[PDB]
Amino acid sequence: MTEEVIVIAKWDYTAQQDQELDIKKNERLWLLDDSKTWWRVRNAANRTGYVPSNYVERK
Repeated sequence: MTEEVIVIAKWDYTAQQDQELDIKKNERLWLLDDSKTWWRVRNAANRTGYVPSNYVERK
């Protein structure tokens, strides 16, 4: 079973692909995998995708 990581974005980031999800400056995202350069995340909209949101801090 994969472990989920709870983090909060500090700056707005735009998805680099159509399968990824856009985030905001103060938007909380649900990470699924941070081992890869690209991180998989989930949103309150029930959508999930891989976004290398380097502009996010763990909390």
